Amino acid sequence: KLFIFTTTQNYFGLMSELWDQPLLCNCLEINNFLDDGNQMLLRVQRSDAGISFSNTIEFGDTKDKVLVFFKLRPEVITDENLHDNILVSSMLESPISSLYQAVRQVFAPMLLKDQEWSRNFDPKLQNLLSELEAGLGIVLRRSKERANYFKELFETIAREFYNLDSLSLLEVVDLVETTQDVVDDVWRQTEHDHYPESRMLHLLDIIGGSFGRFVQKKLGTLNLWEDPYYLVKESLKAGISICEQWVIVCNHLTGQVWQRYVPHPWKNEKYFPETLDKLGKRLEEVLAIRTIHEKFLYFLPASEEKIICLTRVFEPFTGLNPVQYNPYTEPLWKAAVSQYEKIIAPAEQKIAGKLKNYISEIQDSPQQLLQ
Amino acid sequence: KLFIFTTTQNYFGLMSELWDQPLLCNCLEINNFLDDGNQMLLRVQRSDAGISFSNTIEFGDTKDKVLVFFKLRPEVITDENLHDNILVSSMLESPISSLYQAVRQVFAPMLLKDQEWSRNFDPKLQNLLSELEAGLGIVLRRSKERANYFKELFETIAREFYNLDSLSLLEVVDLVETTQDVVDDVWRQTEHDHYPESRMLHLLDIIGGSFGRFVQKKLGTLNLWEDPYYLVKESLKAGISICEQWVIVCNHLTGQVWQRYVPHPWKNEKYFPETLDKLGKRLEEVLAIRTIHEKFLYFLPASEEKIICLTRVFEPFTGLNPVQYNPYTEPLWKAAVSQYEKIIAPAEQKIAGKLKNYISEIQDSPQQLLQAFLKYKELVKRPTISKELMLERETLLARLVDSIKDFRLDFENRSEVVNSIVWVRQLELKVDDTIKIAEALLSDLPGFRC
Amino acid sequence: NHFIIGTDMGLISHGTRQDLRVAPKLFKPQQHGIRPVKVNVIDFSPFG
Repeated sequence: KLFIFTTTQNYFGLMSELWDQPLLCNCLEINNFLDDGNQMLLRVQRSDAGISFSNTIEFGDTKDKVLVFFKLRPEVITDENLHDNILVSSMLESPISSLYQAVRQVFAPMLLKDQEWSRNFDPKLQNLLSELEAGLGIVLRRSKERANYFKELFETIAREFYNLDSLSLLEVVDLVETTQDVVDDVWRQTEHDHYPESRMLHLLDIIGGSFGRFVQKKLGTLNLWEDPYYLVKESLKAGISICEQWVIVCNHLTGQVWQRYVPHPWKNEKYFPETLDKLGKRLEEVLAIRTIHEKFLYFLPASEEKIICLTRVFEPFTGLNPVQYNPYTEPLWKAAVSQYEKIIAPAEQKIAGKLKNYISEIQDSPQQLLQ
Repeated sequence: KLFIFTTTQNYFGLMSELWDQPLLCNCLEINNFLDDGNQMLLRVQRSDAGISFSNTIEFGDTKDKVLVFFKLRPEVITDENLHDNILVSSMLESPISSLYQAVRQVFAPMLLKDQEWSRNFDPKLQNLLSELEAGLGIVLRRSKERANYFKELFETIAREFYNLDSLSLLEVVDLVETTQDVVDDVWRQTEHDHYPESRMLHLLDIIGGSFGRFVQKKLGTLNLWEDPYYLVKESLKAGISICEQWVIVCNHLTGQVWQRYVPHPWKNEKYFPETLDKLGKRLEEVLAIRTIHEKFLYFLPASEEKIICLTRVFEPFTGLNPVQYNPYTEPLWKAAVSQYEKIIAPAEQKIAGKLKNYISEIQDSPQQLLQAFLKYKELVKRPTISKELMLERETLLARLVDSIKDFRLDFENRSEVVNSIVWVRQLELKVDDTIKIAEALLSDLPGFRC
Repeated sequence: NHFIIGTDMGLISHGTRQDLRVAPKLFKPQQHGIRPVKVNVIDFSPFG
């Protein structure tokens, strides 16, 4: 209540001591920050002639300046000064400028100079920071008869495409094929040898990424944990087909489109990051897990104990790869899958025994054996 | 020339404005920071009765606190406020730890949260930040059958250790017992003679600290003052049970394994801060206060007029019962309790009257009479009620005197040896129970001593 | 599917058949030591 307010004034308002009048609703969040051994952060923001403290950090602001407090020790030592156990760092509420300035001004030169000779991975971290701030700096600094035709033609196609969320998974499985064809056709040598590369790739990148966001949202609305798996399986398979089909046609057709219809500088090369590929695999793993479980369910009298118990054991494991998944912490899921394979095994062992008896009982009848 | 010094004072020294006396040798580096379009940084550190400003960043010190100034613009605009174009960031004297926490806490959630679903090129920034924080975490944290044994035993229980949020109070109790057994096995030196004393002591400290914080985390959320006393005391006591058991078991069993599993110079020593012990005391205080109020309500006809007035004052007291009981600030509640205790005393005397009748109404059966005294623990411990009903408890003591004499006579009357052993064991249990209860209920009354 | 088992050592354990980790606790009075009371009759209250 001394350092917290003093720093707030020093950065936001008058560079002086705030009167000892802790009669604000924000005093609770301050007291939580200090006393609660879990609250390692506290945000402060200057309001309209007001001060607002909150443990929650939010980024709805456009280009405002905020300051966040950071704790060193589990709990504050009240007897000691409130500036000997807490760090401060300011930051702008700008998704581009804040990262650019923060990294460029603080982190890049800090790592370059402030490095211990005995610590590794420093040269890699340095390269990462350089590439990062470079990309941000680029973004931070940012006959009409043919031009009109191009705008009207591709704007029409784009607007027809943009109504994508209105389509179900079972329908977009076919749209991926139609969209790839029509977009590659319109790029052809119609009114000009070749339209500037800018849109030539940008539109396809939007369309590909749009399918990604589309499938990510639509698979979430299936509730890939509830009882009506019958309908989920149908829609899920469609989601995979969307993801894989687009990637396949992109990689194949691009090779010939840029050689036959539009004299584009790129030849026998692809463009698409293939983020759908990872999303498709994600759903495939889910389908395989759910399918195996249903197969065990048919044998429920054989592995009753395993099936019932493991269902709830594996639920917190699945929670490591939620709906609308993005593989930016993928190692966490890898750990979940490793445990899945090691814990489900008793089920496989008991069923393996049953299957051996049930199959070997077949008196070498090729028909029954195959089935 | 205002922000640089004023901020230094606010963080390092006195929380006040420095007099306008820029007559220090360090003023040159400060002036360079302001005027030089190249010097985008300036570190400040408080030395022994000194302040040192320099763009140079160093980590020669061990655990000091420093601050570095950063500009947004190449040059300071003196016309504009001198605190609207300069940012600061503090750090500890660790070139790796500072970067790890700063990046993880700031950038990782910044990009992930502050993102439009339709905006591209962010996937690259995401991957960069992921590798960035990963490499920082990796370095910060940095035959084989020995290490593998340790890891297998650790992971057996580390899964929950690192994911306790998903458990509940009952599971925590089980975890306390479970964990002790698992770690005890790690002291075994049969897979490999090597045993890393320092690793076990460090790990136990880490587990104790984090686990303790967890327990109080869950307890804090209960809001243990609501009307459903039944649920309050149930969950409350669970927290106490966790606290007491964990402290007792960890300290006792640790002191044992140091000499039993590994014949180490250590034995019978404490290795835990016992934060849960303090928590348990706080929980007991909340139970006592919440309970004695409920007891007043149970006996409400005795002093109804007082309970009404006491409730109205009890409420603003209860408002001073926070959670996350930081021992540094606990006097706030203690003062509230003191005032609470002072004002409820007139009701306690009226209750003592009702209790005198309540006990008198009970048939002369030592069981039910004793149980009534043992049941109403909070009320008996009241100085008023204790004095007022001392004669009845003294009578029950005389009854206990008879009880042991009866047991004595059965004792004096005493293959078949097995049954004798069982019989005398039963006598021990009965007599021991009596003296233990009597001590509590008679408040060490001289009659008890005999 | 749930059941309890008593032993001569003066304790009663809980368990079940399907999910063997629901609440693997034991029952004990507010006592200490062992008290091997040799429990010999167990029943259930036939109500909700």
